[PDB]
Amino acid sequence: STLEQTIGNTPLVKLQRMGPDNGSEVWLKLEGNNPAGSVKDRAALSMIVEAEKRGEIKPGDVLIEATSGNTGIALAMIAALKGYRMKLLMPDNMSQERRAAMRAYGAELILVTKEQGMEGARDLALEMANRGEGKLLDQFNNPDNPYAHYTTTGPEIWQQTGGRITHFVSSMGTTGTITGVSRFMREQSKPVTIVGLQPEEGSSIPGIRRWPTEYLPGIFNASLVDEVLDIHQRDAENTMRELAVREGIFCGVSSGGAVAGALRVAKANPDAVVVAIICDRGDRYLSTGVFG
Amino acid sequence: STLEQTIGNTPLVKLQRMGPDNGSEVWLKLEGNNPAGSVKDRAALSMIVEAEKRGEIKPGDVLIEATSGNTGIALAMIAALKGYRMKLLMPDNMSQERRAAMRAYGAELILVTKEQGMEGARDLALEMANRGEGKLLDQFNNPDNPYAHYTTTGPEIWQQTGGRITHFVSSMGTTGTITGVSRFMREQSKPVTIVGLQPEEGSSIPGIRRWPTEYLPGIFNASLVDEVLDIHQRDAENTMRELAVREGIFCGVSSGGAVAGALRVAKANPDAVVVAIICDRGDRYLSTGVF
Ligand SMILES: *Cc1c(COP(=O)(O)O)cnc(C)c1O
Ligand SMILES: *Cc1c(COP(=O)(O)O)cnc(C)c1O
Repeated sequence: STLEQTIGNTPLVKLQRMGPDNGSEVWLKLEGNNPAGSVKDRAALSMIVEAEKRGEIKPGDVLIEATSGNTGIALAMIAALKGYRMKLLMPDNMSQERRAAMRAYGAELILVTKEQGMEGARDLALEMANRGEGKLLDQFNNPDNPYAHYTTTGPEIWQQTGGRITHFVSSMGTTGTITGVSRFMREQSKPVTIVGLQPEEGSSIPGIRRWPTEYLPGIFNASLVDEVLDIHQRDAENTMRELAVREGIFCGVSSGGAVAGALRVAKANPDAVVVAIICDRGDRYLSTGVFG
Repeated sequence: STLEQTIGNTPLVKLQRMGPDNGSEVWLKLEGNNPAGSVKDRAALSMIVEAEKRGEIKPGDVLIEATSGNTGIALAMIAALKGYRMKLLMPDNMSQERRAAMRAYGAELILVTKEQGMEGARDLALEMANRGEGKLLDQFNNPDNPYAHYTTTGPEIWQQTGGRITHFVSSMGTTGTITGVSRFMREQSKPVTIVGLQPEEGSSIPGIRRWPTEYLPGIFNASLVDEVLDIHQRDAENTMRELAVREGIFCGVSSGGAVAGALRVAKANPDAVVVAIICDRGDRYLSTGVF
């Protein structure tokens, strides 16, 4: 008990109804149990704590990041908790719902133009960190992001399955989760297939993105992901709805996708123990209408 | 784990910046850690599990309840989880955000008329049940509601504080939480002051209400609460906002009220160890603009 100690050690919960019934088990790592409601609390904690250890920041300082989803909420929370001033940059095209989740933790929101977009904010955010007016977290290139999953998430999944896990499935955003977990799994003796997932070409899945072969985050090791699968937006959205109704698991669209991918992996592997990451709870998705 | 095994054993976290600094401590029991995001998951599990123990219901059957908040979410979740078909009753006064939460777990919503409102929903709901149409849950009179807090919530708080708790503060809705934690606290060697909070005269705070001394839930025993302090709606709202900003605790309005109450108690009692229930996360409150 200190909000920090409530980060991680999330439940791992078996699917009881969905999926093939061919010997294969599919377990869900409920990252929505994190204080601020997503897997991001892990990387936000790690990045900040490790920066503190390196003398880079002290409670009074300002932190900076370009983002507007779970990362923003996570950082804003950790900032509120440890006493930092968060500054989050994003395009001026957001629901008052997303903005309010970040604002509630006291984070200052710097809007950018619809036209400089997400790419603009990463650039502006970089400019400010030169200037000395705050520490940039740089979630796509900061080793401490995947170090959080190497250190905690992976060991937890390994401990919670007694080493029986055979496949791991993660929807890829920054890729910290899959990188960090794969890294850990490679250190074990028995093998573990690592399956990443991204949206189909046309698809839009709020946590994640289709990465072109050059723009890849600097954290990513392509050799740590055994296999990459595409997820149609519609299958992720259906699987998400289904999860709530048939399993009691109320999660976001990426998580729907992760279970969809995990199910495809189970259909193709009889005695598998697949572990999928459920990134967040469904709560912050309700106003977008994707339930219905 | 199984989803029902993630109900309870919620964190208990100490206030670091807020509060008086006179030697007192305030600890927050984070009921938002429950799977469906509120303290209501505990009572929902209990009412359904004990109904199962008594053979009144069975995974195919249909459950009924008149509610429009956290209880509905909790029940719909347990129903989706265990195999039941929830039917939930309420006025057509409630927004899409509230309905959507319950509808998502696959619960049917019987909408009812603004007039014959909350009390009418309670009514219509009633006498679908002695038919065999479905098992009514009746969270206001069902002893299994406080039984959940008697066996889990209280014991957890006792264990988590190492017996050091002096005050327990709880915002009263069904009162299941305060009455269940009280029964447990009263069974213990040292005295623990039990502090119920209710909203002030004109104030409205989502999951709670001012109970007139004759409509009190049947589970409520006035002798188990040592004092009842009133909470102004503005103070609950300010404290809720302050918790997110100053502590990183993101919770609802009743939870803000809980903390405001617990701060009052700590201000006045120099070495108190107060625990306050944080009923839920702030997430479902965002679209009301209260943040
Ligand atoms: C961050 C995020 C992910 C992916 O996590 P990474 O560790 O960044 O790969 C997936 N879904 C949602 C909703 C997220 O916010
Ligand atoms: C149920 C509830 C309460 C009160 O808990 P009881 O055990 O019913 O007294 C307080 N706040 C909120 C938001 C609730 O849903």
